[PDB]
Amino acid sequence: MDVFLMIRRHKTTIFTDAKESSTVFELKRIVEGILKRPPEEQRLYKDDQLLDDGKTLGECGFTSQTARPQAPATVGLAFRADDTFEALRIEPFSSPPE
Amino acid sequence: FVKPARIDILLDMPPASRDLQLKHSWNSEDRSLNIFVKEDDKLTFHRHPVAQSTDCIRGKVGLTKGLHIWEIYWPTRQRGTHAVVGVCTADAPLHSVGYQSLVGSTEQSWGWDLGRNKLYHDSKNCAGVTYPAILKNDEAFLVPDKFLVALDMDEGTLSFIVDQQYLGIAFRGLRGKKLYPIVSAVWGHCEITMRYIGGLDPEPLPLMDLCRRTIRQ
Amino acid sequence: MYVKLISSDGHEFIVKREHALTSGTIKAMLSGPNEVNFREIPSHVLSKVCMYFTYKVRYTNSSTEIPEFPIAPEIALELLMAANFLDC
Repeated sequence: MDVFLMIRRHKTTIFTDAKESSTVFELKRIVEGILKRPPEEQRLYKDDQLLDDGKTLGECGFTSQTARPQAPATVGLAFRADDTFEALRIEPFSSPPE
Repeated sequence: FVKPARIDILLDMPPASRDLQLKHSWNSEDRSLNIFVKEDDKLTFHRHPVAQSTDCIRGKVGLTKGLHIWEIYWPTRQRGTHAVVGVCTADAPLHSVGYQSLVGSTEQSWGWDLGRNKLYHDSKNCAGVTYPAILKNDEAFLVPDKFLVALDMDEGTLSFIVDQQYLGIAFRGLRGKKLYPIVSAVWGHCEITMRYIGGLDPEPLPLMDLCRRTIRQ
Repeated sequence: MYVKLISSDGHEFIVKREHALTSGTIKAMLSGPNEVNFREIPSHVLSKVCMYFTYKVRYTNSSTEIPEFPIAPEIALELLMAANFLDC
């Protein structure tokens, strides 16, 4: 029933979990309580696919089997500054020594 | 033949204290009367040179949960025709008239016959199974003086480690039982030492230990 | 509720406070006699560490079979130094 995620924007990464049955809009409310930006100023993605507010996370592809605690699924986030959304930008993490 | 995660990590942790070894040692009050625990060494038992007799002794503590590993020191020249190591319930008989692989002869015990490299459990009704499984042409796998016994009461499995090499799962289906370490011997004057190595709860292991394990690979 | 853990390369990881307490070091830093900055732990290591926090809390408070915590050989050495430093 639970999905574990990383909600990411630029160099910000939020670790949190949500019910697979919960909605994209409900997740935006979670992000609002954390980053203090209203749902309308938010856009959430699964890769390059923009997520619709009324869909459940499950419907978006975030299942308990593909979003585990030890390997959370990633949800992209983009903010809007004055009726204009920034493009989705997530900075990558550093890389191992090789 | 790579040690599963929990076992590897448990074996990298400091060995159980001298006190823990004694708490999990042979039970002088739960033995065949042809065996006696050494007065000068409570971790070792001695078998009287009785002909046509198979004898066992159970450890003091019956295990019901967690991963437990103990070391058995059994001189290779003190084994003879029937040397078996394993676990059993409190009801498994500790003595038998005649020489045989007593441990694993009924549904009450599970054992690895060191000489035949055969796994026995309720052997009166179920044939023994070669172990390690890689053996061919009925060739012998010489188990050295010392080796490890790993009992996982969480997953209900029994396995052995020899020369640091995991030999695979030997038995399954042990969940929900209370099992005691045991061996059946037929060698006159043999002395078997059992040193409890350690125990591990079925909880997430610390990242530090998990990393060292990945590195040791 | 949440705390911010910052990597050497500037990534900010927002995790539940209880989860972060999995680390003895962070626990001590959050007590004293909010944020936590790390001079030598890069994002690819800190991110992995946070996943461990999620893993540890979820499976410690349960009796269901605990799955394996994935650690790629490439990061194992750095992860170890971070785990030792963070005491977890």
